[PDB]
Amino acid sequence: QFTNVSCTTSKEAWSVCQRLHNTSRGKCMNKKARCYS
Repeated sequence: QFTNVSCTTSKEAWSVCQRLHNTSRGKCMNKKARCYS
């Protein structure tokens, strides 16, 4: 239940946490998208 996209800013990839699962809690690391439901 994790994503493997590319992220830099923790606001960018919040429509990736929505469309995959059904949440709006998400932060990313150094280089990749993660989700925090």
